[PDB]
Amino acid sequence: GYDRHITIFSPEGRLYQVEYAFKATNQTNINSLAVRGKDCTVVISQKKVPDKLLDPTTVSYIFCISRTIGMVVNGPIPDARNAALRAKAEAAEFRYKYGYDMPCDVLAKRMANLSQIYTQRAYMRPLGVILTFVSVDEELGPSIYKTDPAGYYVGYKATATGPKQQEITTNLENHFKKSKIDHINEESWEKVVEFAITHMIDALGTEFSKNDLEVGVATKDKFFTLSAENIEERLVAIAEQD
Amino acid sequence: TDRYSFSLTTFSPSGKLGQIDYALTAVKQGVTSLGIKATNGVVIATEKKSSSPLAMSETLSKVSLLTPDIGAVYSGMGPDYRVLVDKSRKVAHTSYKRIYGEYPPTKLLVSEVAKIMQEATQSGGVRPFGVSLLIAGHDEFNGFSLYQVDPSGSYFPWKATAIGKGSVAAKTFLEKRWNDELELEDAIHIALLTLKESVEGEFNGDTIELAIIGDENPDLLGYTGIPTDKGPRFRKLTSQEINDRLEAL
Amino acid sequence: YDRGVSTFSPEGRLFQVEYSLEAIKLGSTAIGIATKEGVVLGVEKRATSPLLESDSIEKIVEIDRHIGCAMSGLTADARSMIEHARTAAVTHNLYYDEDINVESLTQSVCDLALRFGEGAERLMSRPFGVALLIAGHDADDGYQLFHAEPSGTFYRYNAKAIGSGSEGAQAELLNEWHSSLTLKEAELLVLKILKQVMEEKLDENNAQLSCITKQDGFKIYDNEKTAELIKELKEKEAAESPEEAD
Amino acid sequence: QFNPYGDNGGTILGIAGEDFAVLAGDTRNITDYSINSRYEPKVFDCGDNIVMSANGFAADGDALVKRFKNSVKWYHFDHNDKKLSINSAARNIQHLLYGKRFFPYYVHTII
Amino acid sequence: GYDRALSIFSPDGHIFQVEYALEAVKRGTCAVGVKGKNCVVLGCERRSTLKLQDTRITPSKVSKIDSHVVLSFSGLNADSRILIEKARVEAQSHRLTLEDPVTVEYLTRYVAGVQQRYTQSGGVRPFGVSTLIAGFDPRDDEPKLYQTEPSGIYSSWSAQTIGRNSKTVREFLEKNYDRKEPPATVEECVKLTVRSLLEVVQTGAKNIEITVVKPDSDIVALSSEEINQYVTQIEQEKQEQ
Amino acid sequence: IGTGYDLSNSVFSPDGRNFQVEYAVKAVENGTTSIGIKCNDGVVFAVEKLITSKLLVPQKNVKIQVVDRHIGCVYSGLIPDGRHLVNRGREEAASFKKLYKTPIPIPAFADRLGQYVQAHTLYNSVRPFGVSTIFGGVDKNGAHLYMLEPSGSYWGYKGAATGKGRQSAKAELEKLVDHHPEGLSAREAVKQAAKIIYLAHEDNKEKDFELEISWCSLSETNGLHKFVKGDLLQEAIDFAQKEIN
Amino acid sequence: GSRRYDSRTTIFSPEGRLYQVEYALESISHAGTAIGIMASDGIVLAAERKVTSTLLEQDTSTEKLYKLNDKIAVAVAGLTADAEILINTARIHAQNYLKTYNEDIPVEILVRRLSDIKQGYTQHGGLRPFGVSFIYAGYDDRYGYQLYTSNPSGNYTGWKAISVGANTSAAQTLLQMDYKDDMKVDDAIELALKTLSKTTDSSALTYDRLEFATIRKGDGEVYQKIFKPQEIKDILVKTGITKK
Amino acid sequence: MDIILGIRVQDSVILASSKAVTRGISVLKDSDDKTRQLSPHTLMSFAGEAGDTVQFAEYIQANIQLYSIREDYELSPQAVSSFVRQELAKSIRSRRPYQVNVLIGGYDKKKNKPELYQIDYLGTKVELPYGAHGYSGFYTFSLLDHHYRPDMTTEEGLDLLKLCVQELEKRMPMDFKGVIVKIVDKDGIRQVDDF
Amino acid sequence: RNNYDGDTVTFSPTGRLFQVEYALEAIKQGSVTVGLRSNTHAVLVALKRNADELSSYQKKIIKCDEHMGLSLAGLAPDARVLSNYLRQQCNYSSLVFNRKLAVERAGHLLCDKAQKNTQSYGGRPYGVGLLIIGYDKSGAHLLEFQPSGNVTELYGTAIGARSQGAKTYLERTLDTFIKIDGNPDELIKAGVEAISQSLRDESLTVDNLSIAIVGKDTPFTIYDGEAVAKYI
Repeated sequence: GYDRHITIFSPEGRLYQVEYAFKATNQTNINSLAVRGKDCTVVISQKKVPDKLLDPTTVSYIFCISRTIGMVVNGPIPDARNAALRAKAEAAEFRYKYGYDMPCDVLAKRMANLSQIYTQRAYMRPLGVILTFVSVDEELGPSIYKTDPAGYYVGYKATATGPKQQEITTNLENHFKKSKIDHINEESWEKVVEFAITHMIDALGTEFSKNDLEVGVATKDKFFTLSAENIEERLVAIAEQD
Repeated sequence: TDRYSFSLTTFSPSGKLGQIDYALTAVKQGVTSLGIKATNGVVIATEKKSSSPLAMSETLSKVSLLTPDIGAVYSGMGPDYRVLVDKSRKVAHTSYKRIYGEYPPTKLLVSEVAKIMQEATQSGGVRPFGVSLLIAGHDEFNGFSLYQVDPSGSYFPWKATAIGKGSVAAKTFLEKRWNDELELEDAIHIALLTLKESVEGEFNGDTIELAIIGDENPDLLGYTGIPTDKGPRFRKLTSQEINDRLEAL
Repeated sequence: YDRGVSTFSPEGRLFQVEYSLEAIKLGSTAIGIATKEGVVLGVEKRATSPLLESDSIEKIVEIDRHIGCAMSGLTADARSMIEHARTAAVTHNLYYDEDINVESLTQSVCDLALRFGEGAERLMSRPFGVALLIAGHDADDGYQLFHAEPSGTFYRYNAKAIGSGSEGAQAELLNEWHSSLTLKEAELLVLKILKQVMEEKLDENNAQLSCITKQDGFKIYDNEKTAELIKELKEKEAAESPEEAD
Repeated sequence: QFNPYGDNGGTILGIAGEDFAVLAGDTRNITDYSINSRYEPKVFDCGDNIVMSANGFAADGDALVKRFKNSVKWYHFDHNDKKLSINSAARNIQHLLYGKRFFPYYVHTII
Repeated sequence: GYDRALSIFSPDGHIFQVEYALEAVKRGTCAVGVKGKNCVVLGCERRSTLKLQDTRITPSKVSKIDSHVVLSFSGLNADSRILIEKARVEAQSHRLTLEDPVTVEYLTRYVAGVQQRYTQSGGVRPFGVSTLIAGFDPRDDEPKLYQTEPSGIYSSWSAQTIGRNSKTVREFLEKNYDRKEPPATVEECVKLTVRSLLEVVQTGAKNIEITVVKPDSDIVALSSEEINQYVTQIEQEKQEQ
Repeated sequence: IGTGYDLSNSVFSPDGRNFQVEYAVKAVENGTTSIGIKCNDGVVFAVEKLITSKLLVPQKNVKIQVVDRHIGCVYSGLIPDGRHLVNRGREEAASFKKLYKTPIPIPAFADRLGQYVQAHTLYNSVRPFGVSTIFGGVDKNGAHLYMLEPSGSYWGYKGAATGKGRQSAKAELEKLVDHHPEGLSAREAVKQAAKIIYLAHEDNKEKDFELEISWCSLSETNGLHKFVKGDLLQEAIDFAQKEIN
Repeated sequence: GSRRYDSRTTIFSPEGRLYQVEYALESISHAGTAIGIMASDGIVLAAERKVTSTLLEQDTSTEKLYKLNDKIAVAVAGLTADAEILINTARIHAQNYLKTYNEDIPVEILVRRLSDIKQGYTQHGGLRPFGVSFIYAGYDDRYGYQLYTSNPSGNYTGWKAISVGANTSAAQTLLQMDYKDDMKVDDAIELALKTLSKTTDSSALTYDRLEFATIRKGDGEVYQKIFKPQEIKDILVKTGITKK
Repeated sequence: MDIILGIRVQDSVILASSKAVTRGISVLKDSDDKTRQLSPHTLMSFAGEAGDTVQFAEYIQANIQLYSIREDYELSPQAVSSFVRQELAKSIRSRRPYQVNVLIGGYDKKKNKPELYQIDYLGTKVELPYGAHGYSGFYTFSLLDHHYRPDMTTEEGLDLLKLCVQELEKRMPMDFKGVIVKIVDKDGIRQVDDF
Repeated sequence: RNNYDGDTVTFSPTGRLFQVEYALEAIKQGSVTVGLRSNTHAVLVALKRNADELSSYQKKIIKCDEHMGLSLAGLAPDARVLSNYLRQQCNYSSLVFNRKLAVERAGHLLCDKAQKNTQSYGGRPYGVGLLIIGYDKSGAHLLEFQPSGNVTELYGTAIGARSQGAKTYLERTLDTFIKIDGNPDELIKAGVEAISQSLRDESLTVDNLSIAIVGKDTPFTIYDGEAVAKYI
């Protein structure tokens, strides 16, 4: 009947709109990877610009929420920008009301609670987006916390989201099982970027050019995104490795 | 515009509230959690089923603190439980502590959470909560108490029980194993035994969460100088303690 | 119920409006005739039992001393409309020290007709289920008779019948009306048309008459004068022989 | 404190004869012991052969004149261009003035 | 908040919710009202006669709106309570603003208007109640009896009945009521009322509840023994045939 | 599994689509052609106006709207929805200016419109916009051209086109981007826009059309949005008429 | 938009019934059995717990019998949460009447307040009705001992002895067979216990599956006694239902 | 102020109220009944600001009559006094409070006892054997403190009230044009024809 | 259709709003009216329709301001609502800015007012088409407004039943009536001919004909009754 249309329970105890939003999260057909370094945090995403009439500088799914928090979105760009604006407003309001910058996990929990409110109320529809917040929290160090359209959120040593998410996840798992540590033992953030790009090339099995990647880096008290030429330099360094 | 002002949970001709039963169904598919009341404390326990080993299971807590003497665990939908714990903390602070200067007793806090959930089952444009809650608390005039709250908004006091997938098999195990003279460590051991059945993967301090409402811990108060202020009764066990007690199973 | 209350049909009409028009079709009979000597309003009381005191059937109401109204259909709804009319009339006096024009009163009444729907100022759920014949006199447009429907539309009729016999009655009205019609002639004409379209034998207990004149204003005829007019029309029709059989 | 009222002087006069009326006013608009303008008329024709003047506070007088002209416009709109009776205009002006019974137009009005 | 249009028009020109409320009225206990030359009698039917029922506290079918107006109903009891409360409040308000008790016609019209508003408002269903309002105007000896239906229509009646089996009782009343000769005495009115009720209440006299209204606020409820006297007297005449 | 996911806005289908939004896009595709071209110092917008009859007053019935004094917007699809969206965008720009003094930057205005539309695709009580809007202008960071779809999705383009002949236009634009890496001039962009409108008119060649061109250039219009009129309009029309025939 | 999903909880059936009222009454019929009996010298309330488990702390459990004030108590049949909402509102109304008039609330006034609340839920708002039936037992100086009942329909009535919940037909038959106007409180207790034991869906009545309450006059002051587990077990073994 | 006096005698309550209402320097009326029958066994005399008095009195009367009709029962005098006190205490902190003082006299039939309550415009209620509002008490109380006796008869109470009225007419600056005297007992409310 | 024509908030799979089209059909099933302008005048000729022969002829031309008026075709109440809104807007212009509201801006306001109803749940599009004539600081203007929200300026047009005859007459007579500058009676005669080009089994009479004229040195005036006998 109509238990498939709004956020009410099916006889099996499931919410079909949540599942369909989850399915919609992959509409962009882009894979994103996130890893923690020794003192930084890197996020890589596929930049796919099909139309040449497009301004390639405007195509991005990574957002600078605050001076410290970055957020990469898997899902349509309307809901992506909606979540981005809401998260920026929440971070600013938190900074104003409580006197310090909003933590990564706190913003993630706030967005997950909002998604849960969408999960229980009828007039609000879920947002077909998966949100990965990354930062270097002053109390927790490198932090990666991810939320989904179900209101669920959790933190990772390293994570991946997208159509081929299982492959990248298994790759990272194997690497960490071999290293027996929960981070990329490297002092420079450029090397962690190179590690992430290398392992994404290994998992997805495709070569990238400078215009095929978005690279966000979060260091203590800063979150930025690399330009095309910095990504090209990282790809050159990767190609010159063994 | 929220035009959904009508009830989404109505009575069927068979005298059934469909959404309530469907929430109970969603609860039954949740991971098993359990609670056991002893003579000098209560114990709540559940399995920390992570999605991927890349995920840090400690960052997500199934056992949460409501008041320094009242904790809670759940079975069902994680996000509903999280927002319910937030609402419960806020209602315990506002609707009691800001009025009487003391934290609410277990029965009244459970009643408030039950009111919230019933409003979720009767108000307009909303579905019932897809969780079942086991709340273990301690107050001075009622002692220790363990309550269960269902999506229907009803709550019951249990000497010991469990909810989730392997609830029945767990509950039977508790009936043959429980008595009215158990000490706190006995309840902890029985909880670990009952949980070991309803778990499929590894069974260690990093895959299980367990909290106790036992003695007052003044070392966890953070300040000294007030003799009338003793430590909290709620304490989550560390993975080291869980594994130490597993080593003697 | 699968569509909205203010939904358009593929033909370009409002469903609830047409349904209320049908309800009006199922209503009692109300006929008005306007002449240079005044306007006459006659209604069928339609008492559903002999024990019902026929006096308590007030289907002709006074909006003001110069404006009278007859109702047809779900008469209950008309109550609210009548109030909105009466107050409005007196208010136009209070604000302007003069009588409100008949067309202005009718337009103000019609302004409520389409004030229905969902959303929300909250509006009523359904349109009115009653049609109105509003008769009056002002120094601008003389004697006037208006038909007001729950469609928000109002017309001005020299003579109009609404209700059950409203179709057949209307035809005979078109055949029996002229610009030189007098007041007594209009009274007897309303009586005759009512006697034709009424299922019951018309007497002074199941029919009610009223008239708006410039002199005496709006006056509702009592049972005795109405019965005398009924006897007069009986004598007129019984003593008429304009036939040519051979 | 801010004083919301002021006096611009002026004088108006109204006479009614057999088949005519006359409303006259001085064209001097002043403030305190200074002249603002020597020709600022305040006796206006509103239509329907109705002349009005609200003398006193210039702002309130202008506001009332504009409100009455708007009222006659809407009275023509809503009543089939019916001529506004002089007594009807007087009643409507009474209601306009009493609308601000507790913040009055500091003007003496004559039509 | 909730403004869903529940009472709307049907393609044939019918407001279904109103008719279904009338049907709910047809399922309620019977009530009857009769006008005399100087008194009004209201009779009501008791749901069979249960033994575990406490009759001292259960609300009666006849409720006073003021000292001089009474109200009987047929249909849903809760909607009747709502209408009775609104009517009593309006009676006190009319006393307060007019310094004169309300007329039966005015109270009847108020109740009818309330019901009509409930048939044309959003988010609400019409009243499943039909009402019989009886009494005497202040300082007036002329009896007053009115009826209102869920549709909002109100009308005066020499004698009327509402509820289940009201067709048979209305036929009996149309048969045994002479407008030229209304029951001159209170006894005649009560006898006609109890006879009309016994035409449908096959059970005993306990099922009959009679109240009599007389001018200057003279409202008295008849005892079960008086009802037994009336039923025995009418039955003995029937057997004579 | 099931049916009825397209009868209510904001309802996700089992595949993960908002069918009402795609129906609005289809409604857009039924509209006239409108294009935008970003040159080196500004942007030029052009639109076709289908002449339903000779009774229409020429040069009237303007289709391109202006926001603030530097933003131009042209919308293909349901004209009333585009007018409403332009009104909301003007309100957003007025708020931004009143609070921050500076005129609203083009990307900020784009994001404002996008959030408005995305909100309009969030509830079953509001219909998604039935128009695709090509807008832009010159701000402190140079020229910006954006296109916004009924889904709330918007992007920055070197050139954009929507409507019936969009594909035709989308072809010609792709030529220019390839043949002018250095960038077009404002006047040359106006001529190319006239040409592209004339070419895309063939997809709706049934009735005759009227060309409407506006532009916002840092040097030609000093950063202000102005309608191309008079001699420059006739030059662009003659250029297009010569290139097509 | 949202019109397709509205169940319209407050609409009439073609016969003239309230769908949700009847369905909630069915849900209540599927609930525990509660019996109230009024005697000449007191009133008794008895109720059967449908939740049956040996691991249920029956001591600190009160799911069927609740206190409104100190002179009025309620036996509930149906959804416990809606019941508790109505109980809180009823306590607040009683205390408001006390604060206003400085007199204890008459029973019928509270009963009619709750019934009007229920009806309001069965006429406007488009919300589901309360799936709860109440048995009120009270004492006021006007009518003395009083036993009332109310259902989701918003209708309320009075009784000498009445039952709500499951097996109400057989319970009413037994009560009507064994009731007398001159019974005492102990006779009423025995009758309620026997009716519950004969209309129970379990093996036999035990203390852990019972809630019991008595409102008495034993001095001139009324006592509202909620029975404890041991008191219930003792009255059970004394009436002969059990043995120990 | 106006003369508002009350005395509680064994099996009766007597209330006296000035008959004069004066606005400005002119006595507008000399036959004003400053009482309202709240119920057949409960009467209330009132005095205070012009307008507020009769408004509050008739409002209380309407509410009490509505309660009496709704329940077919008469509220005890204690309950009516508590209701009026709560109304006044809610009024005092409103935008425009009621400035009315009331004496409530009633024969409680369930206790078969007379009761008299005094409440000022603030909501301070007291049960007294005798009470007064305005300046009147400043004299009458003394007399009562000397002449009151619990086991008095209704006629003795009337004589004591006559003494109070004489003292007021002797030592009061205002001419209150006599008083209306009413008695509330088990048989209801009556008005002394000649005082 | 059946699953997409219940609300104005539901798009058809082809991208159509059916309620809007149903309102347009409600317009098409109304009395015929025609408007035509030159460079100095603007005329509305309306054929009022009656229920029967005992009924009046419902008014079709409404005055909005001393320089601007409109003619209706379809639902009379929606026409009254829109005309009252337009009166309010012209009045606000004159009072706040001492300015006559431009016809183009009036059309914009009406278009936005309709678009408000064609996108929100719990509301219907208006059920009337409008023809607006007005003389402003830019000369004479004629606008055609449909409740879809589309308003267009034309030298001449017509709406109602069989409006195509009048439209084609104007299409041919364009070069002729656009030159009727400074002659009101000739423009009125041209409008009467245009509306006669849309008659089937009927003749124009003083009872069914309404004229409206606005222009330079000519306030928006309405002619009914004997005043139209000079054109019959």
